[PDB]
Amino acid sequence: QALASSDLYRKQFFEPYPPTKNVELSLKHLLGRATKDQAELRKYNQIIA
Amino acid sequence: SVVTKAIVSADAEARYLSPGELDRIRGFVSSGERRLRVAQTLTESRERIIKQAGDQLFQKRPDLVSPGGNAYGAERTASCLRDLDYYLRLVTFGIVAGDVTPIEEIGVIGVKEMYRNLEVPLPGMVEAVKAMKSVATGLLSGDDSAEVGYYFDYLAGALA
Amino acid sequence: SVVTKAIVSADAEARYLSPGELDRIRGFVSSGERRLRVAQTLTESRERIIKQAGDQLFQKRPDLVSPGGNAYGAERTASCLRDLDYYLRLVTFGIVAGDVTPIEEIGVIGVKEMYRNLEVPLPGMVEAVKAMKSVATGLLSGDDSAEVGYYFDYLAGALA
Amino acid sequence: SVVTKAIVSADAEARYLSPGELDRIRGFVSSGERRLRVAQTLTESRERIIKQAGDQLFQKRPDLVSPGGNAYGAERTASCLRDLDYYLRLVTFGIVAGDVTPIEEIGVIGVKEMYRNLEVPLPGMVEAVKAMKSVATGLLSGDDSAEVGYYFDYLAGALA
Amino acid sequence: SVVTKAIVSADAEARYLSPGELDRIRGFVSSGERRLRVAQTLTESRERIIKQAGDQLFQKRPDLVSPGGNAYGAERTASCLRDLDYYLRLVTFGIVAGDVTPIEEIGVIGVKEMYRNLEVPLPGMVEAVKAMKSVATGLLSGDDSAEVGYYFDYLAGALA
Amino acid sequence: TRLFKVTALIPSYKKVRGGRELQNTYFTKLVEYDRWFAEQQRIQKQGGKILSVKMVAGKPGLNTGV
Amino acid sequence: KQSAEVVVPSFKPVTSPRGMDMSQTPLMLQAMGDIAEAEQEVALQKPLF
Amino acid sequence: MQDAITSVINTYDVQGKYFDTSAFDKLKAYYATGELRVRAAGTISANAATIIKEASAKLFSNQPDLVRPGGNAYTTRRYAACVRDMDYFLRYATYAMLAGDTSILDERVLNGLKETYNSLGVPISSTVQGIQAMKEVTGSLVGSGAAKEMGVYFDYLSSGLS
Amino acid sequence: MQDAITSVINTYDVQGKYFDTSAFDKLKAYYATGELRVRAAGTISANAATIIKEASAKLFSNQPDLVRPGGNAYTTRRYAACVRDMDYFLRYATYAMLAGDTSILDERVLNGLKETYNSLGVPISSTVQGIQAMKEVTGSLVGSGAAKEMGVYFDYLSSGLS
Amino acid sequence: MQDAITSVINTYDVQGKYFDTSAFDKLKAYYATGELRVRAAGTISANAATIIKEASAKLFSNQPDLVRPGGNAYTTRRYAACVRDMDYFLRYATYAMLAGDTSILDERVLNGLKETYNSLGVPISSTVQGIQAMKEVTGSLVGSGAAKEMGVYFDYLSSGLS
Amino acid sequence: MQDAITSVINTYDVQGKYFDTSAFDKLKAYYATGELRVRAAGTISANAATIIKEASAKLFSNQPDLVRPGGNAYTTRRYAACVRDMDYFLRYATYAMLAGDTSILDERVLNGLKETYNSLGVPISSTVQGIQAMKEVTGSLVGSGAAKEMGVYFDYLSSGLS
Amino acid sequence: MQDAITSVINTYDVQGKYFDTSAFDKLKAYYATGELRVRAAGTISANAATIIKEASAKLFSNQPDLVRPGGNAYTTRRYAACVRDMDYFLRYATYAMLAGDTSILDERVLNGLKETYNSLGVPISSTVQGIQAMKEVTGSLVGSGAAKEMGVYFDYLSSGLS
Ligand SMILES: CCC1=C(C)/C(=C/C2=NC(=C\c3[nH]c(/C=C4\NC(=O)[C@H](C)[C@H]4CC)c(C)c3CCC(=O)O)/C(CCC(=O)O)=C2C)NC1=O
Ligand SMILES: CCC1=C(C)/C(=C/C2=NC(=C\c3[nH]c(/C=C4\NC(=O)[C@H](C)[C@H]4CC)c(C)c3CCC(=O)O)/C(CCC(=O)O)=C2C)NC1=O
Ligand SMILES: CCC1=C(C)/C(=C/C2=NC(=C\c3[nH]c(/C=C4\NC(=O)[C@H](C)[C@H]4CC)c(C)c3CCC(=O)O)/C(CCC(=O)O)=C2C)NC1=O
Ligand SMILES: CCC1=C(C)/C(=C/C2=NC(=C\c3[nH]c(/C=C4\NC(=O)[C@H](C)[C@H]4CC)c(C)c3CCC(=O)O)/C(CCC(=O)O)=C2C)NC1=O
Ligand SMILES: CCC1=C(C)/C(=C/C2=NC(=C\c3[nH]c(/C=C4\NC(=O)[C@H](C)[C@H]4CC)c(C)c3CCC(=O)O)/C(CCC(=O)O)=C2C)NC1=O
Ligand SMILES: CCC1=C(C)/C(=C/C2=NC(=C\c3[nH]c(/C=C4\NC(=O)[C@H](C)[C@H]4CC)c(C)c3CCC(=O)O)/C(CCC(=O)O)=C2C)NC1=O
Ligand SMILES: CCC1=C(C)/C(=C/C2=NC(=C\c3[nH]c(/C=C4\NC(=O)[C@H](C)[C@H]4CC)c(C)c3CCC(=O)O)/C(CCC(=O)O)=C2C)NC1=O
Ligand SMILES: CCC1=C(C)/C(=C/C2=NC(=C\c3[nH]c(/C=C4\NC(=O)[C@H](C)[C@H]4CC)c(C)c3CCC(=O)O)/C(CCC(=O)O)=C2C)NC1=O
Ligand SMILES: CCC1=C(C)/C(=C/C2=NC(=C\c3[nH]c(/C=C4\NC(=O)[C@H](C)[C@H]4CC)c(C)c3CCC(=O)O)/C(CCC(=O)O)=C2C)NC1=O
Ligand SMILES: CCC1=C(C)/C(=C/C2=NC(=C\c3[nH]c(/C=C4\NC(=O)[C@H](C)[C@H]4CC)c(C)c3CCC(=O)O)/C(CCC(=O)O)=C2C)NC1=O
Repeated sequence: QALASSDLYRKQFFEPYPPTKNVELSLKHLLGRATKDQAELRKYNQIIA
Repeated sequence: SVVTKAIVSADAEARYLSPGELDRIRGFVSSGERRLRVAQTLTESRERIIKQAGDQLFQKRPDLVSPGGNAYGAERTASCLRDLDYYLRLVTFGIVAGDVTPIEEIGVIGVKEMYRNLEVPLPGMVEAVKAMKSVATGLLSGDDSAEVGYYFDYLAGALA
Repeated sequence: SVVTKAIVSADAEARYLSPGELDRIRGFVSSGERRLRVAQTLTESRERIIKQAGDQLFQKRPDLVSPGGNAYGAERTASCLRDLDYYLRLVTFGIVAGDVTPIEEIGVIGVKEMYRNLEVPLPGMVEAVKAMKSVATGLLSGDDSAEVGYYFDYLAGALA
Repeated sequence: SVVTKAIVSADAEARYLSPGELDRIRGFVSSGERRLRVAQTLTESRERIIKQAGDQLFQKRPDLVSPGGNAYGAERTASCLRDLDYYLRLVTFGIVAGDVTPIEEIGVIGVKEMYRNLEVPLPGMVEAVKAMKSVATGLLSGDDSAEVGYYFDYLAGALA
Repeated sequence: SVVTKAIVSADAEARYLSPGELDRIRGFVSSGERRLRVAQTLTESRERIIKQAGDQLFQKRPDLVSPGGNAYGAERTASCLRDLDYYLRLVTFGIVAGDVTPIEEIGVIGVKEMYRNLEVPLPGMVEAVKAMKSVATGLLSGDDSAEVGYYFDYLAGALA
Repeated sequence: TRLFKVTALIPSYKKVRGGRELQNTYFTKLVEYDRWFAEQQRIQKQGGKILSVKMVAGKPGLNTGV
Repeated sequence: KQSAEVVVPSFKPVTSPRGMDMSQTPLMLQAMGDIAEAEQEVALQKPLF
Repeated sequence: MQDAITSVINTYDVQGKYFDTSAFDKLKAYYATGELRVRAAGTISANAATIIKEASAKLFSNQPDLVRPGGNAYTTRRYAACVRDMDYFLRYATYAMLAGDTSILDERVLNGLKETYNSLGVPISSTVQGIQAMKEVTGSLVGSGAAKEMGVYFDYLSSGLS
Repeated sequence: MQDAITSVINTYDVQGKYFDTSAFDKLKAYYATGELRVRAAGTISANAATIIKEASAKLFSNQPDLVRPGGNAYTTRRYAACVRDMDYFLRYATYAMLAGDTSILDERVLNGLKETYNSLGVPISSTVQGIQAMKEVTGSLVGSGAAKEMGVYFDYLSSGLS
Repeated sequence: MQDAITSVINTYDVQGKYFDTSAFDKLKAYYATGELRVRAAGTISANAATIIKEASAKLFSNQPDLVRPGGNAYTTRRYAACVRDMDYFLRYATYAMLAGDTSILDERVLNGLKETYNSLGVPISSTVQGIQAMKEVTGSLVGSGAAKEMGVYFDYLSSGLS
Repeated sequence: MQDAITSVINTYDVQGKYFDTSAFDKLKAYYATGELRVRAAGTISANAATIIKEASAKLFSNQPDLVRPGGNAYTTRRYAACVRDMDYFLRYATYAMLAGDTSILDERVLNGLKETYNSLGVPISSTVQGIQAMKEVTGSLVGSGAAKEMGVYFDYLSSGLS
Repeated sequence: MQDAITSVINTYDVQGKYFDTSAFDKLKAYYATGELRVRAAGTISANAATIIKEASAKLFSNQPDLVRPGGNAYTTRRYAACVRDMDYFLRYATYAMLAGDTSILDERVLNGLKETYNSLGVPISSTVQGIQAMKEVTGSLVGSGAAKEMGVYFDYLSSGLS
């Protein structure tokens, strides 16, 4: 959690990309899978927004 | 820069810039002209600064320019002064940017790996940067000298 | 404050404060007397500001003091003005702090659920803080009115 | 729908529907006729239900159609009644579906953001759906009125 | 049971139970009386079910009681019948609960490891459970046989 | 406040694992304050018994600095 | 940094297809036949006149 | 957690006995009261915001110092946390009422709430007053029988905090 | 996802229309078929293992190279994954039949299946053959009308894969 | 991302040159516009919710079909998603204006928007019209000087979408 | 963990000494016992499931109430957990014997076993009896000499548990 | 964490009163020394590595047994951990100095430090002497007033350890 919430992670994978890409990248890094369904995309997009 | 750090910090929280962030950017842009003339002073006299810094570095560290030293020879001493010139240009970049960010991406990330691969000793870099600090701060006024000295200190701490 | 924000940003990366962070701390401390005078000015005039702001509030949106409104009644009107007093105190705290963190953590975090639990309309509260902004900036000079209006704008945006 | 929830619940556990869930679906399929009759009763009387609920709403909350109120004006009042008709249609949908799934997907997810962007009070919505509940349960026998009141109560709780 | 699953599903979404979940619980409590009647019927016929089930298992699989078999001897055959009694009690618990959750929690999780350590043949378990199912369904009427046989089918699948 | 020190036992009910799991059942950890509600809810939903929770970093009742 | 494209932009909705109403489905046809019988029974429940 | 049915299942399982007549009597008692419980739970679900708002008004009117400066419920953040706690208490009491057992309150409410409040400095007596306020407000809504049933779990929560 | 009820609801929601006589007729038709659907679903659920056994037996009898060394269903992992996919197809066909709507087949089965199999070298024609064998086994167990209905969902899967 | 100052720095760093007079002229221009940009960003931060309200109202008045049944913004969920997209566009436009560079609109916004919207069936023309609506509202709010500057970024977003 | 060799190395590192005659002597002692240790470890590896079977049979024969209802080993889950724990004890005793040092038992097995068992309700005395039952069974297979060496680590586990 | 300003704000907020003349006096006292604190922090950051080198050399010259075999700082690992701890102490003391308040020290350093060092076997007294060496080097390097200021927080760390 502390690595994934660090400013280095944000520079690498949050800032360079759109929020949809952010969802799929963070899901890859932290859950081991791509974004699962539309409901998941909506949930994480709303939180990012 | 200051603006980019403020924007990315605000974007990390999905918010607009706070009154403090806007005040910080306002103070930065209000100080743009003194920053630009400090960059003028450092750029217009870069050759003299590099020459004097090289003299001080090689007098405090004769081993570098002795046979067996990393900077021994004509071409290796030229490469030494070229690295000093790089870092002086980077300090000017950081001064105009208002933060050590351009210094950080162009010359700090991976610098330890680079200088280990090249077999350039890092204490030598620290001494060279301190010498170039003293030479460059001798050219500026106190208010500007402290500000540029903070950039040279950041560089030295990164090399240390 | 600005100091706390700089320190936590530095601490997250296990580093010292960068020249930019130290520069912003200098900008903060050098501005301390001016923002402190502003905070005093808002402090002595708090009763007058609250009463004018409440009058403007009720004039602009009368449903609150109309039947079926949240502020209908005398004690509810006193509580209405008490909330404005709270927020003006928090605005003074934000001014001396140099950032909106005291406001955020005393009166902004959880405010939506609180006023939802109280059936207090957030558009009405935004009108309240805009009336407070107009009144308070009326008693200040333009340079001070700008910074105070920035904090009131932050509060208005956060409330709704 | 009842079948949709049963299938989704079974899918989440990667299993076939158990005899309990199949019996639940069997009961829902049995009561489908009663559900359709109730839905037709509410559909045939939609104009009366909307008119009476709008009335009761505006006697119980005069501020909504009072100056400064969201429903002020004939056009805004027509929009109010149009929203009431949307929600009555969704209630009939949820009656035939056997659950509040159509109601939630069409009229409850993101309704707070929509009404905030519209400046519409949520206590007003709750009072309006309570008015519709009273009117619509008045049109039905006790057994059917209870099951319609369940959907109306869910709507009121989701708006509140 | 069904109530516990509805509660944990609602709590997973941090919500109250929907009218659909409440209707599901209503159907469950409606079926409760027939469920207790079925469980009472199987509880009354303890010794019969155990006796015919054991006899069919031992005639269908003589190796289990023969020399070298796992159930050879009076005490080992007694332990066999004791395990059958355990599983019949678990099936009664499942009948009252409306689901196979009590069977799952008491006699299915880690059963293969237990019978590996005990050197109990799993196909012998499956055949004993099938014999119990046959006897129990026979002693029941046409309606009760389906729901009782569902639990025995689940148990045999768990062993197989 | 900013820090809870939580000692919790999380038993196992779903299955018996080949892994040792002495690591994960009885543990003590440091959970930062605005994570504690979610963490406690998850621990309760897994079936565990929270043995103790303590203040370590911050001061209870503080308004600012949270 | 191999690609900046979004692998999962969104999921195409499956709410409505084009055609294949499934009202011609044979057991749907049987149900539509049976509802006619139910309506006829209701009709004969009325007085003969 | 365990409901009433799973409770009797576990109790008869621990002695390894089949269901006696008394067990089926207990199960009949639960299934008889289930429909009243479903009305009670639906009613409470419909009015959760109303119940919490009335109970919080009562608690902060009887104890005005809680939300005045210096009180535990003085800030938007701490007030919001307080009303969140009451919302959770009410919803979990509704759960325990539907289940017919106070177990879910042990596993998912009282499981570390005591010492969490203790380390936080949340006053126990005031939280008990809030639980009692929810109790009265909810009973006046759900009627006499569902009121007694809900009150049982409310006093379970109070005594768990006490 | 969608079922028949939700499909009628959506087609009358896009038009902003209350239910007409036609919509009530469609809902009546589905409510009439519900009993047959639940019967077929229970039969298939009781017999899923039998169906998978028989269908995989025909598939591997006709395509023996799939289980000879080097074939796509040759290892215990790949055989297990093959019969697991067959179980998936049976389960989602049963879901679809119970819903009366093939939307679940596109949403939860056919989406990306073709290039899943192409990226794994799973033969798609042999998977379609397995699905047809499964349809033939299921039809014998569920009866003629249920067989015709179940064939629709099996054929939807086969056509989506092809 | 990248701002005007960082753009100049990178341009000169690739060339490996100290700053010439042209670079200092560009930096002077940005420093001169900085006060206007800060004032505009403060105004937009103060009135963002308002801006979204009038922009959405104008867009749904010009195209009422979007929020009536059958329109893409017709439901509570899709209306809220529409407003959320408009909030993205406004906030990232304000970021780009304050930066003086359209890069952040490239990384955080325009990358993959067409694909998402064509996957969802979101009408790109209507989204462009909503962006224009925000452009009039924001330009009227910020004033004569800042309206021209913010138009650059709004039209950049529109051209990226169309 | 540390073995005998690493233990000697650490005791010489703490005092900063090169190896003298005594260190080489202790090393030679370990390499003398090495063949016996390897043979015993292989024998136990071949016979682990057996040794567990007789150990559990002895534990449950001597204490039958553990597996009847009310005992802590009464369920398939709890019986499986009991034999799993016994298998862990045997495996780690074999590791310790092969290493020749008891640090692995404290580092892996015994670190937090008291808290876990007491919080779960596992009876310590019965588990110690199971350790002794396992030791007695293992001694019969390993051989007379290796039996005492393995018993050393079994009593270490028991006393750590006791 | 709390600085001087947030500490004053917190006191007046828990009292629920506007700032008094003494509050403005403390705020003036803080703003007056802010430039001195910023200079001291920049000087310390410029010389942090040098300070740690001289302080560690002084510590291991006054106590050579710490890095000789058998000492808690004898290995590359434990020597690295020692100098890293000194780095932490220096950086956090600088943080506390710049904040003007010691709350970050007990919030992020002192909490649990003594128990951790005792469990590890780290000598508390030697750590205190390392802090004193850092204090002397830093105080000689910054200047008299900054020396006193940094010494306040160094003494706070020393008193928290011992
Ligand atoms: C803008 C960021 C950047 C930097 C800083 C940089 C440094 C750099 N220095 C180099 C060589 C060198 N650099 C030095 C300088 C060292 N000698 C003394 O010891 C001093 C301590 C010290 C300089 C003050 C020397 C002597 C060489 C020649 C090494 C060799 O050829 O083996 C090289 C290898 C290419 C060449 O020989 O020209 C690089 C890339 N490159 C970059 O892209
Ligand atoms: C409530 C859930 C539960 C179950 C099911 C359970 C099974 C169980 N069966 C046991 C023994 C046994 N069980 C059997 C039964 C087998 N013999 C033949 O192979 C048949 C195929 C089969 C019977 C149908 C036998 C023969 C033993 C004696 C094992 C031995 O002494 O080696 C034991 C060892 C303890 C004892 O004997 O009391 C357990 C724990 N325990 C539980 O807590
Ligand atoms: C590799 C080092 C290691 C070990 C050995 C270990 C033991 C261990 N045993 C456990 C439970 C258990 N352990 C037992 C065994 C006892 N019950 C009977 O009384 C017997 C006398 C006795 C065994 C001889 C039982 C029955 C449970 C289940 C307790 C429960 O229901 O929660 C648990 C809790 C989680 C789980 O059930 O898997 C652990 C962690 N943990 C470790 O990290
Ligand atoms: C420092 C952070 C903080 C704030 C801001 C705060 C406000 C606050 N206002 C309250 C009541 C109230 N507040 C209002 C004010 C509303 N009336 C109109 O609608 C207006 C839109 C609006 C005022 C501009 C009213 C009418 C009440 C009484 C509500 C009731 O009794 O039901 C209450 C409930 C208890 C009480 O009576 O004091 C709180 C906690 N508390 C805090 O700890
Ligand atoms: C699901 C069961 C559950 C509950 C109920 C629960 C309560 C809970 N309340 C908390 C804080 C709090 N709780 C309260 C509530 C109290 N203040 C008032 O005086 C009242 C008397 C009283 C409520 C009626 C307050 C004020 C806080 C903030 C404490 C602080 O930050 O200092 C926290 C700290 C972490 C956080 O807020 O994110 C928890 C975990 N946790 C759970 O897992
Ligand atoms: C490389 C890993 C691998 C294995 C092991 C494997 C086993 C395997 N055995 C099969 C059939 C079979 N396997 C057996 C063997 C059983 N008969 C008796 O019961 C014995 C207990 C037991 C053998 C000792 C039999 C009799 C069949 C024929 C089934 C039938 O004709 O219905 C099949 C069906 C397809 C075919 O026959 O070509 C497979 C895939 N496949 C693999 O890819
Ligand atoms: C099917 C789901 C759905 C709903 C419910 C929905 C409601 C909705 N109501 C709207 C306007 C409105 N809605 C209302 C109704 C409110 N005013 C009063 O205060 C009452 C408390 C309350 C009604 C009981 C009013 C007054 C307006 C006009 C607002 C304006 O023009 O600014 C709008 C803006 C566009 C338009 O007028 O068509 C929407 C989208 N849209 C949907 O897609
Ligand atoms: C910052 C870069 C970025 C953006 C902007 C972005 C937008 C975005 N819009 C979405 C859906 C949507 N977007 C809209 C808005 C459109 N439909 C209306 O008709 C309008 C014409 C128009 C807005 C003015 C709507 C209605 C949806 C819902 C589509 C659906 O779920 O069916 C979604 C899918 C997740 C969700 O529904 O919450 C995303 C990710 N994503 C990003 O990473
Ligand atoms: C067992 C693991 C371990 C090691 C290795 C270790 C090395 C070590 N060497 C030290 C000093 C030193 N180490 C060296 C060695 C260097 N001189 C030349 O540059 C060479 C390239 C190089 C050796 C070949 C020197 C000269 C000093 C003295 C520096 C001083 O005190 O100012 C010190 C600090 C104080 C002291 O011990 O005198 C340590 C801890 N300590 C350990 O606990
Ligand atoms: C941010 C604040 C912070 C502090 C201060 C801190 C102290 C700290 N020092 C540690 C180890 C250590 N610390 C020291 C240093 C001590 N022993 C020497 O003799 C000296 C006398 C003295 C230092 C002057 C040593 C030698 C160890 C290694 C312990 C061991 O491995 O046995 C550890 C154990 C974890 C690890 O080694 O990675 C902690 C937690 N941790 C923190 O998060």
